[PDB]
Amino acid sequence: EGREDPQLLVRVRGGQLRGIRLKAPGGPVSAFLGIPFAEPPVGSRRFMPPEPKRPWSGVLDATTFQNVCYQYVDTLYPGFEGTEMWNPNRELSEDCLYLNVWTPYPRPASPTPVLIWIYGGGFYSGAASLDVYDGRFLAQVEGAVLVSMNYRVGTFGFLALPGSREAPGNVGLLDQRLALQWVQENIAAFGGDPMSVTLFGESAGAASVGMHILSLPSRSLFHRAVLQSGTPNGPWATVSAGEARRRATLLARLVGCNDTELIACLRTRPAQDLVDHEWHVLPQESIFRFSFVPVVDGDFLSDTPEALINTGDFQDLQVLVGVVKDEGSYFLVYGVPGFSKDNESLISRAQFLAGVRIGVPQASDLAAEAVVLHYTDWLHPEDPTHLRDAMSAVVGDHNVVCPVAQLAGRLAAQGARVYAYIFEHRASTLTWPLWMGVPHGYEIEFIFGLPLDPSLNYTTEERIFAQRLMKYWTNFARTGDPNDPRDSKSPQWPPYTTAAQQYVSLNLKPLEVRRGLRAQTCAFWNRFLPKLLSAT
Ligand SMILES: *[C@@H]1O[C@H](CO)[C@@H](O)[C@H](O)[C@H]1NC(C)=O
Ligand SMILES: *[C@@H]1O[C@H](CO)[C@@H](O)[C@H](O)[C@H]1NC(C)=O
Repeated sequence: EGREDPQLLVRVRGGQLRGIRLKAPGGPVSAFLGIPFAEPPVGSRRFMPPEPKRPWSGVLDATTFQNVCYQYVDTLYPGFEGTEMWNPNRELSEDCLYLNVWTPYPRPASPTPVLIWIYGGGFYSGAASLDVYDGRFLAQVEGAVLVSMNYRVGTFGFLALPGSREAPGNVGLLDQRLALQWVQENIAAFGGDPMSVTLFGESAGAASVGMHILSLPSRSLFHRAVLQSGTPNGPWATVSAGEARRRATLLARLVGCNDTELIACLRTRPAQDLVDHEWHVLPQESIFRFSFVPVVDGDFLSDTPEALINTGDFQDLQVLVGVVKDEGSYFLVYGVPGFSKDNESLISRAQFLAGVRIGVPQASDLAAEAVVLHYTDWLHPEDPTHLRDAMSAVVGDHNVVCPVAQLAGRLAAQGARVYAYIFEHRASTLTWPLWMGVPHGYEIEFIFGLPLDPSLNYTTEERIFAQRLMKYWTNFARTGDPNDPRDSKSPQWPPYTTAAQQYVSLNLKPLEVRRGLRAQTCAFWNRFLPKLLSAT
């Protein structure tokens, strides 16, 4: 060193790092990108739980985002920003277990509360390096310490032969957990407070956060959790051990393959062979269903998340949870006939019934009849616009809104302090059609404060709105409460309770308190459907 910038050299358990001074709108931030955190889970290590990064010598350069975990790359709409923005933006590799830290510049004087972001992408895609996960705005404007990590997705992260030694399952969750430990051990070197760690995540990121809550060894690694548009409970976020074994041995067959020999063979396949077949192992034609997800192994997850949230004590827990206005619309273009981004997607009643068998793949004929009956508007049963929106609502309600509603309810009933929102603002810069409303994933760019970036063409009220969201999120990280102690009456954001079931609306207008999270309809999905399904 010597001519280097003195505010960018930091030491962590594995060695010395050199970070980078980054420009944010209102001033500079410190960034430490591509910090190892684990031994490259390649070769004989594929499908295996991660081992801690062996210490290096010299100064590790931490000025750029590292590899993105090997994954399927989306090409439904080549060149279209709306899809490309979620695509990998660094080389795909199995050597991908790296994490990133953003902090104020110079780094904080006192210990600062830490936010840990866990990306979503259905457990088959994702990266902590995407522009919408840029932690520099939260670091500069809120003085937060923001951390985000890569974890293995798809087969690499979730293929399981439960019981086995060489593919125990859930290793992607283990990847996340090791980064949590890493933060405990090392974040003090950046001015972070290991005693104020808040998890937040979206979609499969939210379901991930949720599983850390329900898994003892993770519980000591963080203090508060934010779950955006996802839950550990619900139809897509986990598979039984039987079903995971089924999918693993089927995929093994499709690529050309006693657990040990099976896995040993899989370990000799190019990573792209695994990706090319991972979608061919699903039981039914489906949307919002992913081949390789967290498995109920009786280990990381001691029981189903349903059983765990039903019988757990969450006195210690403060949680923020929410959903967007149109959770389901995004997935319709990815496998429901009639639906496209290039037209208004007005569908027929026939395409609706067909769409329901796809979005509720596990339903008997009677179950599918119930759904179609519930969602049909009997004043206008054949109206193409209503059917289009009912289809979107079916998918949204079954997968997110009702699992979220049920999650808030059980956690509040059992000690947790829970805050709940519905995010209702459609970004002015959105490239998906209007019929999709506010799709899944589109609050993220507001929470991370992207609209503060002059060159982004957000409106001024969008910029002010982003500052509010950043405030709510960072206050909650700081205190377990979204509300500003200073700022009095905006109005206040009330905890969610079984009694009153209040949540707030997040949009350009001020906080408005509403009651009941699709209460009537969630009773269908959460109380009736299960019983109907178990009697058919
Ligand atoms: C929109 O496009 C899809 C796929 O190309 C097609 O199946 C559907 O019928 C179209 N919808 C309308 C309203 O024309
Ligand atoms: C913002 O608007 C300007 C003016 O039309 C345009 O030149 C620029 O490319 C826009 N930026 C983005 C990425 O939307």
